[PDB]
Amino acid sequence: PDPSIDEVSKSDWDALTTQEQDDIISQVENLSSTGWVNTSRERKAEAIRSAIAERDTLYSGNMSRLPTLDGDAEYFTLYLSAHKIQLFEGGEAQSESGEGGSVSYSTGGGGEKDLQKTRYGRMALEYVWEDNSIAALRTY
Amino acid sequence: PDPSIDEVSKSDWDALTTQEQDDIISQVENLSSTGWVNTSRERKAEAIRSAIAERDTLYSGNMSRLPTLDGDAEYFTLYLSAHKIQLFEGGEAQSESGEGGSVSYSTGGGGEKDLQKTRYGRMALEYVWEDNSIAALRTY
Amino acid sequence: PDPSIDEVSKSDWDALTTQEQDDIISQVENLSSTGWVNTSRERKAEAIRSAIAERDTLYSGNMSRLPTLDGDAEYFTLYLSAHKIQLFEGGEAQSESGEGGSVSYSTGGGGEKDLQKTRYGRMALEYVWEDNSIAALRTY
Amino acid sequence: PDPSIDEVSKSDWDALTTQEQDDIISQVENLSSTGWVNTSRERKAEAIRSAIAERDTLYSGNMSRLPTLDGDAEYFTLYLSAHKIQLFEGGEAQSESGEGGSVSYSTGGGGEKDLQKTRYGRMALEYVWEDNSIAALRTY
Amino acid sequence: PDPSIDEVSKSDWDALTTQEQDDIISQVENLSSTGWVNTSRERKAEAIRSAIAERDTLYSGNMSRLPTLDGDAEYFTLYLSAHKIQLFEGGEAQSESGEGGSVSYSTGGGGEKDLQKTRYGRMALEYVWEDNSIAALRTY
Amino acid sequence: PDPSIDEVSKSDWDALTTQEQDDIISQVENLSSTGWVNTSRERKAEAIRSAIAERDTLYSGNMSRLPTLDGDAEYFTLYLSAHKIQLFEGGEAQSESGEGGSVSYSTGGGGEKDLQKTRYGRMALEYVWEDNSIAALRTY
Amino acid sequence: PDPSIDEVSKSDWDALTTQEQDDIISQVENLSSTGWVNTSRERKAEAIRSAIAERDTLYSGNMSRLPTLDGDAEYFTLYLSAHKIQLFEGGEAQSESGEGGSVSYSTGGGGEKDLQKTRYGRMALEYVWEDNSIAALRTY
Amino acid sequence: NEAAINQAIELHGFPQRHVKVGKEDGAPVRDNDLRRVRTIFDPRTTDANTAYFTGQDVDVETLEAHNFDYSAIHEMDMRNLTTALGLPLEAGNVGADGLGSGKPAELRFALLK
Ligand SMILES: [Mg+2]
Repeated sequence: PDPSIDEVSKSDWDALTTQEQDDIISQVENLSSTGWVNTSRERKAEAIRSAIAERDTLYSGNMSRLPTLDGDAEYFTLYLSAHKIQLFEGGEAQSESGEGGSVSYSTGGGGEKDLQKTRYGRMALEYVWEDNSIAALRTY
Repeated sequence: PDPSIDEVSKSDWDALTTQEQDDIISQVENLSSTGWVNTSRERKAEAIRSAIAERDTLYSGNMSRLPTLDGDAEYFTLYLSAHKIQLFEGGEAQSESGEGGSVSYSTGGGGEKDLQKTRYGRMALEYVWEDNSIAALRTY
Repeated sequence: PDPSIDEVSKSDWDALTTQEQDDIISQVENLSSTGWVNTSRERKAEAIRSAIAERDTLYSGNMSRLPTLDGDAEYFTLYLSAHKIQLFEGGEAQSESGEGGSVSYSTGGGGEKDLQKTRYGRMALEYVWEDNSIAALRTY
Repeated sequence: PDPSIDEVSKSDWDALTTQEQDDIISQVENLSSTGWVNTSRERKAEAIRSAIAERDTLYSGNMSRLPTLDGDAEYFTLYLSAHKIQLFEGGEAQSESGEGGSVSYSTGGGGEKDLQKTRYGRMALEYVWEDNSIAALRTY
Repeated sequence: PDPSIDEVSKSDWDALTTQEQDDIISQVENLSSTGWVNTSRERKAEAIRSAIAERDTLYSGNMSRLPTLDGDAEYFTLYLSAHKIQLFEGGEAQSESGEGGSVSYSTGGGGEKDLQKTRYGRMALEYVWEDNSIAALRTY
Repeated sequence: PDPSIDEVSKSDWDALTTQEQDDIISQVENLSSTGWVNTSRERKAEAIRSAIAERDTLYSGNMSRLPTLDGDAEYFTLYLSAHKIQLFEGGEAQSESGEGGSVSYSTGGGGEKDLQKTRYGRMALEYVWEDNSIAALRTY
Repeated sequence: PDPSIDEVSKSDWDALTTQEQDDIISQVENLSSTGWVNTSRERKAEAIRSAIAERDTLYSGNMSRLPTLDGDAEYFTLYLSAHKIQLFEGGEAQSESGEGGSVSYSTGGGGEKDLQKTRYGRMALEYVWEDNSIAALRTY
Repeated sequence: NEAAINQAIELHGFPQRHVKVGKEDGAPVRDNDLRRVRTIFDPRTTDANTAYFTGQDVDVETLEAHNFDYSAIHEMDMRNLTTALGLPLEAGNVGADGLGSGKPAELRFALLK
């Protein structure tokens, strides 16, 4: 996308054209084989707006003068967006059974916290020091 | 929405036009793929009013002069609203089985407390220091 | 409701008109998708009267000069009322199975005590310091 | 492939011809017997682009003057790409059942973190000191 | 094979004739009773190339002046190749069920790490000091 | 067999006649009631060659001037060969079910390491001090 | 049998007449109610030869001047032979099911090591101090 | 050695306050957050009888004064220097056991004379 997801603030997302937003939505949909095609545009837009807001408020600033967003800000925001869409879908699937066909996934026991609860959030955590408190300051 | 959910107090919510409330209700419905379409408007309105009141009474003020609502206040209130609607619906579904079709979700073991019990509450906890006691004061 | 549930003592509840009570009952019914429609009016009234009494006797007074009901008193009394109605209905449903259709909810391991045993009680606990003993006094 | 995946940064990937990218995609598809043939090209491209960005941002630099990427950089980026494609596919399969036929794989209990959650990520961890903190510095 | 797998670097593998590569592939296929016959040549070639690269980058050098590859280098590389083909096949099978017939294997609880996860990797570990840190150095 | 399996180095195995190798293969096949008859000659030959190499590289030398191969070298190499053929067959069978008939065996998951994983490897361990570190040296 | 199994070295076994070996084989076959009748002569002969070799190499010599084979040497070698034949049969059965008929044996959880894995090996352990280290020496 | 002792006294001779913020495995605390905590616990504005009121997730740790025998290092330095320059150890304002009296003292003062 021309305006990249990391170049866009919450205010900027609201100002983008429908096509500029749709390009970012299209990129987020590349992170799932299903594309979350049965979830409507508004829900995907809400997830991306929420991920942008959450990057800028919870994953901004510094620890010991290191940036708290250590990884690529583009892919962090995309993984955070994908995490949100998957939570809007009801969570991460452990088992799916249909017309005889069944699959179980190795997703269990990931931990209790928000980002630990889906595969996209586990990927987002690596960009952000795994939520560790590396901050330090001095008196002068 | 024009009056954003974070601009609105409990008193202000009661004063909004029906359309102003419906815009906020519509925004909350974006946080689930189902939109909770089988819950009536009054239940969604009650959840939002409750989330507004609970933000202003339980998730306000300061700890060590840092604001207790550290994250984006709009998305915090929307997630708190979504948490409430999902609890009014009976809680978070772990397994669903229908006409042959079955799904199980990675959801269990999250913890004993209110906000830990659904995915929206787990998201809301990240905005509010994860309910940690970071407050400090001095004598002078 | 015009007389709000937090403005009403046990004596006041008994003095209210039938319509004033019905307005409060209607507000409690907004806290479940089912509205507990198969539970009679007398049972909903008994639960609300009991929540009012229990607020004023068990969840009143101060700890270290802080009010023990720290959260919004209206929503606290409504959640306490809803907790009671759900207990009159046999408790929180973990699994429901019907004509082929089955659902299981994330509810287990909540804890041993009264308010921990349903979703509404877990919400109510956040308003009352989570039943913690923060009280302190001095000699003079 | 002529431009090898380890020679290509995020900017370079975007600059490659379609055939140059398709050669690298073809190499990644060799790491699964299924080739992930039901995933579209855009999803495989997104995974590879993301693996490149993540190598350059999270798995780069030095610890005690040793390179953090100790293993072969080509195979590291390919395994990281394969890890991402398998997460876009819904995660690692533990059990698969079809028309009578069933298989269960040894996968579970691998750990909570991102790279531990699929076989390709477990391979990628060996190339990068298994995420251990071997860094040391002196004052002069 | 005339050029043995231990005599071949990653650069050398790419330079071999198709027949020379096929002889090494043929040898790796002897390590499974199935020979991985439903996995294509390119995938077996990718596994062998990856095993060669990984031997030379991760399983080379010395610990206390002892070689880190203590066992036979040919068989270590063949087992590492077999480990990779089995991971490309989806992992180690614990249970298989078909038309009536079922088998379960003793494979579980082997550990969290890459080489622990299949029988070939467990064999390969014995050649490389079981991934133990026996290295020692002096100052002079 | 005339050249015994303990008299033969990896180089010697390659030099043997087809009949001399077949005599040793026939001896190994006596260690299973099934004789692994559905595995081809090349796989059995590869297993014996690998066992010979692994004896000479991993189970040669001394600990406190005691030989590290304490038991009979012929039977050690035969059990090591049998261990390999069983791993090439997919592992040790815990349960087998067919046309109504079922058997379960006391395999019990004896440990995580290579030789612990099948009955033949458990026998082989007894010949090599159970992989214990009995070595000692002096300075002079 | 005239040459008793305790009178026979590995070299002696190879020199015995077919009838002398068959007498010892017949004695070993008395230790199971099934006689292992579906195993061939060569497999029983291999097991006996291996038990003889293993007695003489692993269960010979002294600890604190006490013989390490404390029990009756004939029955020890027979039980060691029976242990080996049962391992060639695939191991000790825990459960057997046929045409409706099922039996489960109290054999489970026996231990990790070779001789602990079948009933014959558990009997053999009692003859060899249960594999304990009772050896002691002095300086003079 | 004198320069080393002086620098070591500054780093290690005095306790230092270590305020640790947040729960272990809790929410991460960032630099701007620690600036506000620094303002509350500033040793510049603190007085001897300041009292602290906190939640459970603030810890006031101490870097202790770490023991080293700088006096013994000074004595060894002074012994090395005085014995090298030929003066008795007493000239360096350093005393030593048994040497201060009797024929031991007579010998050392005789050597000086
Ligand atoms: Mg967090």
